[PDB]
Amino acid sequence: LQTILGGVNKHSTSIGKIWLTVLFIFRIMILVVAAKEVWGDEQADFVCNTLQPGCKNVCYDHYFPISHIRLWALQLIFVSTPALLVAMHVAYRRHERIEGSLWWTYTSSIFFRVIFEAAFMYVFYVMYDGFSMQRLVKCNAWPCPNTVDCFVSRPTEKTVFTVFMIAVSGICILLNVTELCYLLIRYCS
Amino acid sequence: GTLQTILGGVNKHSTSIGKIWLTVLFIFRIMILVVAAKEVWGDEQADFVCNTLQPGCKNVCYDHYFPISHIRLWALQLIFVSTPALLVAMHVAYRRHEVRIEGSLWWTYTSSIFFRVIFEAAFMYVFYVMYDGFSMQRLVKCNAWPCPNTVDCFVSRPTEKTVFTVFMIAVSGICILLNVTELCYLLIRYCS
Amino acid sequence: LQTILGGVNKHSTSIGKIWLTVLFIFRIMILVVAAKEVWGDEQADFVCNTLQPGCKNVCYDHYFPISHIRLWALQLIFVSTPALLVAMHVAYRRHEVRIEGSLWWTYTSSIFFRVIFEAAFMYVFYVMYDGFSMQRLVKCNAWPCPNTVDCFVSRPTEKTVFTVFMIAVSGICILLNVTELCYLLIRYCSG
Amino acid sequence: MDWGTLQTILGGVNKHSTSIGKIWLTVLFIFRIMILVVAAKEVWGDEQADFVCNTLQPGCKNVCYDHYFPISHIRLWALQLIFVSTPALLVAMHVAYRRHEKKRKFIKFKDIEEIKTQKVRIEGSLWWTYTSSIFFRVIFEAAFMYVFYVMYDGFSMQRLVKCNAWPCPNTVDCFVSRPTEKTVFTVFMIAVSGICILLNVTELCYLLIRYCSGK
Amino acid sequence: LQTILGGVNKHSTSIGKIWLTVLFIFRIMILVVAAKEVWGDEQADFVCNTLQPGCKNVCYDHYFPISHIRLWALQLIFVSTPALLVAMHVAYRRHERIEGSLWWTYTSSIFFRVIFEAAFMYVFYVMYDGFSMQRLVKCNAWPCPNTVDCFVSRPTEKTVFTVFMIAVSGICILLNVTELCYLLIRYCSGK
Amino acid sequence: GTLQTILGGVNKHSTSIGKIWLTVLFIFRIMILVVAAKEVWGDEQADFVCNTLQPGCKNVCYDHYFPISHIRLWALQLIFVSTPALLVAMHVAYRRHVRIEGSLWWTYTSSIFFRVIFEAAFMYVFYVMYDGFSMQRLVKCNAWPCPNTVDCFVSRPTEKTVFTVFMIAVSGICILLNVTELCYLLIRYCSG
Repeated sequence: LQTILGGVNKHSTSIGKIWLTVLFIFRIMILVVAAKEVWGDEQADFVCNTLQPGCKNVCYDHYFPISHIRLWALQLIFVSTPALLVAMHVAYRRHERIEGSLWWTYTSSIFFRVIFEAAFMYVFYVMYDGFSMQRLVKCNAWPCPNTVDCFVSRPTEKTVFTVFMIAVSGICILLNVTELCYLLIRYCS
Repeated sequence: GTLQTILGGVNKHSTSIGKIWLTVLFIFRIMILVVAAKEVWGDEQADFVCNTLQPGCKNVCYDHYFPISHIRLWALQLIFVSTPALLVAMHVAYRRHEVRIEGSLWWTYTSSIFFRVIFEAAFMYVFYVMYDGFSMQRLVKCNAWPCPNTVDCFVSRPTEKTVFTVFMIAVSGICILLNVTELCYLLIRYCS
Repeated sequence: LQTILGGVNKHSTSIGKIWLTVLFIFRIMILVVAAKEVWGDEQADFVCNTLQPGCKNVCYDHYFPISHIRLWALQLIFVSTPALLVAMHVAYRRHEVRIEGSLWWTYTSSIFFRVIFEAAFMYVFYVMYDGFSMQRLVKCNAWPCPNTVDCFVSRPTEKTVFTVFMIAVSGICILLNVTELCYLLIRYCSG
Repeated sequence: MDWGTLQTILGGVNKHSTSIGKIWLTVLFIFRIMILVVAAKEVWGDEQADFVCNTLQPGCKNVCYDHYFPISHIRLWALQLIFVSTPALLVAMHVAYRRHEKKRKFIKFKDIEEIKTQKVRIEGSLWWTYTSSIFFRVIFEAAFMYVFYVMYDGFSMQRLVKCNAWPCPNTVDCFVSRPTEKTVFTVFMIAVSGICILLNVTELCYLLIRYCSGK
Repeated sequence: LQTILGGVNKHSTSIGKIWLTVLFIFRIMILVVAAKEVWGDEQADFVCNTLQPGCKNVCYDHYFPISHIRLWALQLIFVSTPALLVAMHVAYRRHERIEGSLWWTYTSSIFFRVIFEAAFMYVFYVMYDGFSMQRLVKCNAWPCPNTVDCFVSRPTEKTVFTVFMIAVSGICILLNVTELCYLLIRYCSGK
Repeated sequence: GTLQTILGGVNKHSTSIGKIWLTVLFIFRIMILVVAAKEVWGDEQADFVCNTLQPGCKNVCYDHYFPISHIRLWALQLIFVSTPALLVAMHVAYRRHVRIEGSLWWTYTSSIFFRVIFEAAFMYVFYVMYDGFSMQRLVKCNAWPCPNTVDCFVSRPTEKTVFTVFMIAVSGICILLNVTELCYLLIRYCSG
């Protein structure tokens, strides 16, 4: 793990070092050592006030199409991918300051990260209707008769970690946007 | 430690496109399977619910509709796909006792690209036929013995499994196209 | 793990590299990555149509005296033992990859032992489970189950798929091992 | 996590620390981290599984546990450990950055390795970073200690909690799992955290007298 | 792992080699691979003859305020720090065997280990009124009506490991005391 | 990584027979216990079923017939047997601060003698505690609070019997190997 961190750390600007520690120490660690065990019993402790067989399965699926931790894991892979591609492409030119052909690749990598970070944040807002989890969800999908009452497991703890992930992700957007200013202004002036 | 050494050996001895193919295989096919997808399928049979009182009906209905799990099918595909790439390295080291593609390496490299396309296409075809599409259903109607008449059974997390199924299929389709272009590049050199 | 594989990989013949690939990539990885957790709920999801306490325990034990994954684990350890011990004996005699002198006897015996181990376990798999296909329903009449009790196996189809793959892959290793026997006996007779 | 890499990260921050900073590092790893990993995490394993409420109301247990445990103790300790160790990580790589360039400047050796292995001195740009790193560590430790007190009205866990949130009818009696063991580990974590605060404050005294009394 | 033990192994006296063997190969090894799985179902398999909700929770907590493995883990951590405490002071002098300050720290570290070992042994005896686990515990704490009967899981196996840990810990006390006598003979008795 | 280093150190300092004994311990005693036998005993008490309605009867009954688990007894035996082998290396390193001679002759002979006792003692404990090497499907139980005699059923008795026989047989091989080394040392000493 240290070898992977060392390679990315060597090739970055002043802002890039700050973006790396925010990515590794915060987004990855709290997901690994704190957040993942919070979502362990998401469906096991999902309780619905009904006697209809199969009602619990369809109500949980309706309100949680993808788990929060699974969405964060997918987002982390997508955001970290352009940084790894730069290292692979940089090594390609080495065996065969940012300027020249590397300037366009580095600028495009920052642009991709901003788009990916904003797209996943938009998905989080639309899918779950805000960043606060409710204690009670009212579900009326078949085969549940009429409308049934279902209760979420650890809604408050999940809200706390959701706010933490969104806030730190927003900081990463500002850091990437700031780095986009030190490149556009310098080149165009 | 061990993971870095294995990746470094394959990465160093690779062509231009082959390095792009490698990052798709590891960062997307393997990481999604390991850190996200595997826990989604953890309660595939535990949370499989059938509306019946017949003993043993749940066991046969799950077996009928899931002859093999999606994650186990993906695990088999990844091992089969990665095998020809590793076979090239071991044979190359054998020839050392005895990356430009010239000499006897041309036949082995071309065959390895050809074999990878077949394995990806075969597993993609198996996924479509066995699960009649890439979308999971909330309800499955099962009438196998000893279930009386037709019973209603409900799948666990059908929506999440559909999302990861689409991601795996779409990314595997990209790898098919990447291998085709690499085969086309080799064909251009020899045809001219 | 990498060093252990690297040491055996360097000290092997041409076919031995191929046989190493089949044992590690297919037999070991698939047993660890995929097969092991397929058998995770073998007894937890074993359902019997009965109300007799203890009937489920003796019926599962009767039809599964030893798990398939446990049987495969013993095969892998037993099959890989002659390969590792032949390296220690070679290293011992060398300090005190063709064959020469006493190495011919140690290498030939190791190949012969692996074939015997391979065939014995495959025979056990066939005899103990009367075929390579797992049935959905097993009829059990052992005490204390009254008369005959219907019991249902968990994931019979997936277990059949992995059983077929393990048998076929291990069968390939037998064909590769006997090829080395022909590649060595023909040289001894010619000389 | 790999034990070999555990040596690398622990070893790197060990060299690039002051005399007291090594004492703080030992307490942070042997006590705060090891207890949380090998002892404390298993205690909270069945926090909700063994949470028992005397009621027949569906969903009453879920809301009552969430009301009285908005965030678990182990999750709070994990967040605090990350927040506290981060400033030490940044200040450690800064020392290596200055040590590397000084050796590089000489080449671009034997004496520079002697003084760097002798002791870690704080001067120049390192004074601002090291002082701020200590300042943030004290603030982070006090903030989490304050959160622990306010959220759980003390460091003692009760056997019985009375819950009257919807949909529970009237007031429902609920019982906590392993309250005594959780109290013991809560006290241990709080006490060691107070020790870490004292070490950080004591180090700040060394730096202040070096500058304020130096003038 | 190896380097961590290697450093301590090369920085200890003659008896210190034996003391390190007892600490790692016995205290840590038994706890990690043998003892931790015995206590896994301590509360899951705790059975109480009652219909009172919440009676099982309070009765288990009353009779097991802290688990044995948790107490042993704390004892192992506390006992191992004085050895590292003298290691840091030794390294402090290196940046500038018994000599001067070293004699006043190595002896102090030994004295601390004896107190820590005896304190945890005393705690084990008082908290659990002996080193033998009982099959039945009688509990009358609220809300349990009158006195209820509760049954411990694997009391005999837990007794066996408790005796193993207590006896091995007692040996460490004797070794530390014996080594302390060696130092006092050289310094104080040599005057 | 660390396992290779420890094995390499012990392998580099051993006799010809001692290297065979190391192979039998690592390949068979440790590996089979870790990757095969350990999870066989996983549901030893969860799947222990007793034909009774008495609360607490199952708890006291399992404790009576299984005072210590087989894997726990095997784990203790492995630690005790391997300790003299590692103690030789520790004492040798201190003295330095493969031929057997000098004062090291006494240490090597004592370590082999201690190992023979340790395997024999644990083998005797296994036989006496479980009145044989074969596990029974049914155990009869009259301990309090079980009323009269109750019927209880063991989980996976046949698989446990298979592994019990294998561990005992391999332990007997190690006993014979150690006794052989004792013969090759007394002959080289008493006869010479």
